[PDB]
Parts: sequence; structure tokens; C-alpha cells
Amino acid sequence: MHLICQSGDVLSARYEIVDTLGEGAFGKVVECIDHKAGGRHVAVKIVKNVDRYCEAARSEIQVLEHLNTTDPNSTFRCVQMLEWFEHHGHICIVFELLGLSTYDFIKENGFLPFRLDHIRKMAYQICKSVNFLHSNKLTHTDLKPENILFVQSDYTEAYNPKIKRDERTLINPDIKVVDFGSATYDDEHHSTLVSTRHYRAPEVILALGWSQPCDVWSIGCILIEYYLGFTVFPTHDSKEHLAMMERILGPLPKHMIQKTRKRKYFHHDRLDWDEHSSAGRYVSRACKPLKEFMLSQDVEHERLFDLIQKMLEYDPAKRITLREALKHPFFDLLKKSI
Ligand SMILES: CCOc1ccc2c(-c3ccnc(Nc4cc(OC)cc(C(F)(F)F)c4)n3)cnn2n1
Repeated sequence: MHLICQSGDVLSARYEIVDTLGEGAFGKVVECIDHKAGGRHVAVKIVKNVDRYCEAARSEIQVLEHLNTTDPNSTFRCVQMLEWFEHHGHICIVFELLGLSTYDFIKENGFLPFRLDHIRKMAYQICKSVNFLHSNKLTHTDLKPENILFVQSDYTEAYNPKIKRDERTLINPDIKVVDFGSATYDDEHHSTLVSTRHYRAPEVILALGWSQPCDVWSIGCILIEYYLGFTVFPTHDSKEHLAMMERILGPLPKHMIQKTRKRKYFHHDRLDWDEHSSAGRYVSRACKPLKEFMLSQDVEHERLFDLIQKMLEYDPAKRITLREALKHPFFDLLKKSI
């Protein structure tokens, strides 16, 4: 796909490529000048010409047509799709241009976490956006910091002596949600596997059936990452991930081990887990109870951790909904009267 385009090329007789914004297994996103919209800069996702990504792209176009007509002012912060077309047999989707992902920001900030005031604002907007999907019988299923994009990524920089780090701070942390190629309607077939290892809910790993609550799980994991700069589940292995969940959040509920067909993770009613193995020693060093990750015992940190704990409830029915999350005390500060 280096083959099919480059800087200076004009796509669909109107979109002049001026930059490549990023690349992925999924394809790439380029920045274009739209010569038929007064020179508006747009993002064009150019989809890898592979069955999986083609199918996801057609699905994304259908979901965004739905969300974007349902919410034409983008009150709920889903990215606006402008149109789509084909280029050398690749699907190309045109979006309003957004800045870099929250992942890429953290990376470019030397994996320093966001300060709590920005986490509060971003968390509220993510919950509100993803709650709009949940209001429209949709589950995103692949939420991650890479899929949350800043509207504008201008920042200030200052030495912080506390951590002896130069630190970037966004001027405006407003976000939009992207990547609707895995989004699943309530009445559609639910894939066995959904989500990216570090954000997968326990009911997904244990194949107990998933729906909107698996997005809540993902968002709790995203907020921990925002807070720390790193995932608290640093693994790609499902069984190790369960072992990390057990160290950070406590024992899996007996009713989830009882029901699961994923007997390969278990020995009787316990995780089939050797604490003394390489992976066992890594899990014991790397993981600890959730509240031990708090950087401050200040009440605003307790409030965030209270919300994260509710989002990381194992039972997906008990798990806080995003409608309830938007009412959580952590967001009181956002509701202080002007
Ligand atoms: C796994 C994630 O997949 C993505 C990722 C980004 C998108 C977009 C999008 C829509 C509007 N504006 C942008 N801007 C953008 C800006 C960047 O730096 C300034 C970097 C990137 C990137 F290429 F790395 F993704 C994108 N991206 C639409 N769909 N997706 N699907």
C-alpha cells in the first residue's frame, strides 16, 4: 500500500495527499486537501485490501452512516465520516480531520501519564460517546487509547522537577472516538473474540457472552493507562491476563468459573496457574491490588479509583453502566456551576 499512493497524489479526483498520519495492520490514514470542499483538510483511511479489514471497513461505513445521521451535530463525539470511495481496489473512508490518538500523545510524552484534570474531562467524553453507542443497540468492542483521538493536539511543555521530566500538557483535551469496524449491534452475530488483549473483559475471555458491559471494562482499563502511562495487564496471553486480573482485582467469581466452557484455563475451580513459573513470577512482580497503583491518597484520586473499580467489576450485569458512570462522583468537579 506504499504502492497505491504517496504525497501529492490526488484520490477520487479531489483529495490531495499532503501527509501520512499513521499506519497499522489496518492500512494507513493520510491527511488530504479536499479540492472540491474549498481546500478543507480531511483524513482518509486507506484500508488494507485483506478480507478481514475490507469486511470491517464496510461494517464501519454502515455504523458511521447510522451514528452520524442519528447525531448530526456530533454532540456524542463519534468521528464524522464524510464519504467513502475505492482507489486501486482499496476502500478509502474520508473523515473530518482529528489530531493524534491518546496513545500517540502518551508515547510522544515519553509514556508520562495525563494529569488527573485531563483524565476527568477525557473520561467523561469517552463515557458519553460510548454511551451513545449503547443507547443505539451497539457495542464498540475494541476501545483502546489508539481509538480515542484528540480534536486538536496543541500542547505546552514545562520541566516538572517532582519527576525530573519535561512534560507536555494539552491546551484542549477534547476527544472523539474512532474505529467502528468491530462495532456490533445487539441483534447481530457476536464474534467469540473481541477487543485487543490489554482491554478484553473477563466474560469475553471466558466466552460467557458479551454485550455493552465489555466496553465499560475496556474504558476502565483505558483510564488506568491514562493515570499510569502503562497498562496494568502487560500480557498478550489469556491465562496470564486472568492471573493478573486475580492479583489486581481478586478472585474470579465462582459462578463465572462454574459456567465457562474455557476449561483450558482452569484446574478444578482454580486458575491452572503456577505462581512459581516464569509467567507466575512476572505476574507476582508486575501486578498488585488495584488501589496500590494510586499515586496519591487525595480524594480526587480515590474517586477515580472508585469509578475504575466499578468499571472493572467481574460480573458484567453488576458492572456500572456508562449511564451510571456519567453520574459518578469523580465527574462532580465537571458539573461545578460556571
Ligand atoms: C486503530 C486506530 O484506527 C484508526 C485510527 C485513526 C482513525 C481515523 C481518523 C479520523 C480522523 N482523523 C484521524 N487523525 C489521525 C491523526 C494522527 O496524527 C495527527 C494519527 C492518526 C493515525 F493514523 F495514526 F491513526 C490519525 N484519524 C479514522 N479511523 N481511524 N481508525
